[PDB]
Amino acid sequence: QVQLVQSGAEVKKPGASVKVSCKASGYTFTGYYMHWVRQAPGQGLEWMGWINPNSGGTNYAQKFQGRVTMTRDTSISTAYMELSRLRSDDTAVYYCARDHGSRHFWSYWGFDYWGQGTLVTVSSASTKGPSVFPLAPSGTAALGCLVKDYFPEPVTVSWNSGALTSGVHTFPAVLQSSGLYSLSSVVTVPSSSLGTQTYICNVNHKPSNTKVDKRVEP
Amino acid sequence: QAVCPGTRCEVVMGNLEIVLTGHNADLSFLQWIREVTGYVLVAMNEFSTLPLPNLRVVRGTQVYDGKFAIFVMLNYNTNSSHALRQLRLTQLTEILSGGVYIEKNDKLCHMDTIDWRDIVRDRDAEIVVKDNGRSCPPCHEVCKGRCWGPGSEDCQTLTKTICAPQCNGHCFGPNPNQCCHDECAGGCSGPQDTDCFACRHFNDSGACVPRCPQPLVYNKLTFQLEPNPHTKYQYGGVCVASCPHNFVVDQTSCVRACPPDKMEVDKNGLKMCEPCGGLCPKACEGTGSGSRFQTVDSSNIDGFVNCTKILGNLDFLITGLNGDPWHKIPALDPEKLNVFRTVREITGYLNIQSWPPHMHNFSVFSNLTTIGGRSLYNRGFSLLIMKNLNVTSLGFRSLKEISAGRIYISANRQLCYHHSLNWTKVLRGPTEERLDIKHNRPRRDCVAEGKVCDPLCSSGGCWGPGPGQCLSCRNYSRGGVCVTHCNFLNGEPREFAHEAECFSCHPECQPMEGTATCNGSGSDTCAQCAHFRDGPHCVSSCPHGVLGAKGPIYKYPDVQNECRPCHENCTQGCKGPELQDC
Amino acid sequence: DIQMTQSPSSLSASVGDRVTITCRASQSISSYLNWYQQKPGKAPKLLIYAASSLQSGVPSRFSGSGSGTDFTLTISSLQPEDFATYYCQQSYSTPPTFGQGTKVEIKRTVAAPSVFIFPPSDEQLKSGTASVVCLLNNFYPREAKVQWKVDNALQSGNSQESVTEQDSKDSTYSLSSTLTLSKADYEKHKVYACEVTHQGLSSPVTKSFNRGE
Ligand SMILES: *[C@@H]1O[C@H](CO)[C@@H](O[C@@H]2O[C@H](CO)[C@@H](O[C@@H]3O[C@H](CO)[C@@H](O)[C@H](O)[C@@H]3O)[C@H](O)[C@H]2NC(C)=O)[C@H](O)[C@H]1NC(C)=O
Ligand SMILES: *[C@@H]1O[C@H](CO)[C@@H](O)[C@H](O)[C@H]1NC(C)=O
Ligand SMILES: *[C@@H]1O[C@H](CO)[C@@H](O)[C@H](O)[C@H]1NC(C)=O
Ligand SMILES: *[C@@H]1O[C@H](CO)[C@@H](O)[C@H](O)[C@H]1NC(C)=O
Ligand SMILES: *[C@@H]1O[C@H](CO)[C@@H](O)[C@H](O)[C@H]1NC(C)=O
Ligand SMILES: *[C@@H]1O[C@H](CO)[C@@H](O)[C@H](O)[C@H]1NC(C)=O
Ligand SMILES: *[C@@H]1O[C@H](CO)[C@@H](O)[C@H](O)[C@H]1NC(C)=O
Ligand SMILES: *[C@@H]1O[C@H](CO)[C@@H](O)[C@H](O)[C@H]1NC(C)=O
Repeated sequence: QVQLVQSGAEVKKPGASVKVSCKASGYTFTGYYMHWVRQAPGQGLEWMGWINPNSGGTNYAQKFQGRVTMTRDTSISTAYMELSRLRSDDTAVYYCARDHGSRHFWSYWGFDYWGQGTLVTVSSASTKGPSVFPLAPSGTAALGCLVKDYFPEPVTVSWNSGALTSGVHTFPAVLQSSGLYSLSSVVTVPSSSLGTQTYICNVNHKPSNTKVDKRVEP
Repeated sequence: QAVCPGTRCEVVMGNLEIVLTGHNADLSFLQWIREVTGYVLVAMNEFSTLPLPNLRVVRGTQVYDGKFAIFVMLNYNTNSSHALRQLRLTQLTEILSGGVYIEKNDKLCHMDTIDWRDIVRDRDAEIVVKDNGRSCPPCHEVCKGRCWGPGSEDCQTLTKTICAPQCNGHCFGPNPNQCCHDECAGGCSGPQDTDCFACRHFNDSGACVPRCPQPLVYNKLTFQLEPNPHTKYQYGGVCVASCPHNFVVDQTSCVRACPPDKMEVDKNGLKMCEPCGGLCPKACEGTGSGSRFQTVDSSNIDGFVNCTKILGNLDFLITGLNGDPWHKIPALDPEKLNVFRTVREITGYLNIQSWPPHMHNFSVFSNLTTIGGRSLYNRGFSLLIMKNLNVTSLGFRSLKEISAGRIYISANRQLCYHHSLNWTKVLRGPTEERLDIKHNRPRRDCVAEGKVCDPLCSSGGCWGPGPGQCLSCRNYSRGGVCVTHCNFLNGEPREFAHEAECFSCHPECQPMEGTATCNGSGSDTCAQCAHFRDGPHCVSSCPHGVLGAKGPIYKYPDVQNECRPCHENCTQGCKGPELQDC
Repeated sequence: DIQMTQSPSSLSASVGDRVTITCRASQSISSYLNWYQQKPGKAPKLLIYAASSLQSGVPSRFSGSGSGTDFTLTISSLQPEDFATYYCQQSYSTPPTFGQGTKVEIKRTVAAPSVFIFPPSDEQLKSGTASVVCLLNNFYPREAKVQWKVDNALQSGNSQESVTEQDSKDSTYSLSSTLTLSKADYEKHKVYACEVTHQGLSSPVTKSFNRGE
């Protein structure tokens, strides 16, 4: 089957360069053009450029033309896009998409197959581990944890190592003015069990190699 | 319009045949009829009276049963209350050819009293009237036993006249003083041309004439042919000033459709069609979305011949040219492409994706000038030329307007001459991102091989090499081809200029050596005449029988070759001003 | 760049309705317009290309129409798998352009939020920061209003909110407003409270607490 696999997430500082790959498999790599589209968090889509994987011809957008170099490697069927001259507004999820037409002039530039998406976070902040602070309750009780001040996304929060899943709400991380993310994860439980069962939230921050547990008592 | 075809109306072009019509039909729309060209046929009818109070002549250009121009028979029913009783022809006069056959009409009266030798002009034409009306009352006493009905106003007859052998067959009396006019088909009431009952040729405002007023009348003030404000055209045997509203003029006569060598044109109200300047226009089907064919192939190319305006589009795909061996098709013969040299306008677009390798130029589209772009082949392109690899130049030497759309010319790795083109001059409107020209032959290569626009072209550009490929010239031009000079002071044709385009002088100008020959196209612009001078105009021969307003005008040549009108009493013309020269 | 305009921005419709989103082009773009579906956090899916042509795999309820400027993506009888965000893409100009995106949401009856307030933990006070959390759980519609009152004093520029997507079953949102303060400010005033204004509430509900109590 047709499947596009991209590289892992990257974290860059303002001014560096990032070269995201897009490994293709399941079709004639040189038969269809490769499009690159980015999406800022909670924003629309933005087309950057396509590459002819057979001749090597490029066609960058006017906004990015001058600091984007997209290439090809037909020996392994892989397309690369190198965006240099990075800014804080370049933080987005960069997808690679395939043109649905072998003969490009009659193609309608519709993207039938996409990659999984590569997150590229560009900020002046440094990699910092999260601080876990409990939120104790005050019939039906509500408790949760507060993952405050970390960088960069993403974190994985699970209660009782995945044992408790009913009523768990993990809010999206909000970006503070300091450049770090704040995140809350609340769960509703019966007030009868409040005191007879142990509730522990488990936070894992891969970029800083931080694994922290935390009990939550009234 | 007083004229109506045969097979409200005064003249009948054809046969007037009235059969099977009921008894209660309003026959009053036949009240104004005056003349009928063909024959008159009345049978199997059930009405009581025929009313023709204004009918005067039945010319009978066609006889029925090979003998009769009037044929009335069996106009009654067997067991109902409907039958013919009277023929009310109180003003009928003459029949030009054929006889009269009236038989088996149960209650038709008064036909035995009227003498038939008067109306029919053929003496030995068969005239038989038997077994018709029965108990018919006598004719009225005022009428002397010669009437069409019991009324006192329905009795003409008379008209019978003998003749002197001088007038032969057309006369109004026996004396040698009583010959009818020359333009009279039968009898007359007087020697004049306005007294005759029917005309040999044409009736104009009451008179019989040989021909209707000509469109052109010689004017002795202008010494030249001049339009005539009192013209009339030919519609059958009647001169009219304007053809029927649906009709069109051919030369001097009216016709429903102009012959295929002329095209219907409107000239300030009057609609006449002139001869086409070579060949006449014709619209043909297009090609692509909206047509029957995906491409132009060997199975549709013959239908584009002699076409002038393509209502649609043209697709030149590889499958149509190279054939399709999967679905049995003959490959198109390339030399048949020359059938597109007649195309002038394309309503929508032009798509070319493959072209024969031996043809390096699209010269088969020379006379093409307009691409409307009302429909687009692909993406917003009214013109698409791609992946044509063995093509040198365009060759659209008369292409001037691409009304709307965009233009695609790419991947033509051997195309030149297109680099310096002022595309604002052809495509109308914005040039903001409406041009797609890439991957062709680089400028660096075309200039080195000597394939740029010819220096005789303006700042706009050119479609190819040579003079006849410029958009606009830097000086002069002739026949859609740029030049350095017209043939002013010498040359094969002595020519003049009008807004930087050479036109041939009038043939009657004398070729002048070292000085200008003519100012314009007319013969009033020559500096000196080659043969004769008719006033300010140069003519081949002096007026010798031209038709004027007061009469025919005859003139004689001078020793200095200037025509002057001869005296008022020559007839055969003149070789001089004296009476001895007529 | 032929900027696309999608309408409406948001849409609330239930299962079984006929919905209709409109993508308007700035200039005439013939018939070169595509449609896409994007599950939240997942890669976009191609629905309709060439204005009307349906991509293989997409059900028959998805249909596109229109040409030139006004295009329309019409799907009949909404299905649970079809609640996501939809974008239109133009392929007429050399730079492609996407729309702002329509987000269809599950229609639901008005549900009131379960308001909870959380004082800052002692482990957080040792760091020198205080974060007060006001929770709005399992409510509908999406718009809420959270105002903080520190001793009946209105606060601004120091609190942030976060909303979750519609739940897959009861289709209700959840919002949390966090007030970030220094320990010096938190040790000044006694009474803290968040005022919640929602459609599901008969009158703005306020949950209060005192420092240490
Ligand atoms: C050529 O055609 C014109 C028009 O069809 C003819 O003009 C007509 O001339 C006749 C006289 O010969 C006029 O007839 C008169 O009509 C009254 C009834 O209105 C009738 O009672 C009189 O006894 C008389 O016959 C007629 O009015 C007149 N038509 C018009 C429209 O003015 C002309 O006679 C034709 N010439 C030839 C040679 O056929
Ligand atoms: C004629 O009509 C009468 C009555 O209308 C009818 O009795 C008779 O049979 C008819 N005869 C013919 C020959 O039509
Ligand atoms: C096109 O018109 C010309 C007019 O002279 C005629 O000779 C020729 O046969 C026509 N073409 C065809 C294919 O009939
Ligand atoms: C087309 O152009 C040629 C000149 O090559 C000319 O002889 C011919 O008369 C033109 N055809 C028409 C219909 O004008
Ligand atoms: C155009 O075609 C004619 C065909 O005879 C040829 O003689 C001429 O060289 C060609 N010109 C170009 C520029 O291809
Ligand atoms: C043009 O035709 C010649 C045939 O003699 C061929 O050898 C050549 O490759 C062709 N050129 C292209 C670009 O196809
Ligand atoms: C041709 O191009 C020149 C600029 O080089 C421009 O001034 C002129 O208007 C153009 N011609 C037309 C007909 O627009
Ligand atoms: C006409 O030709 C002369 C000499 O060839 C040249 O100087 C002049 O510029 C030309 N006319 C125009 C309008 O350029």
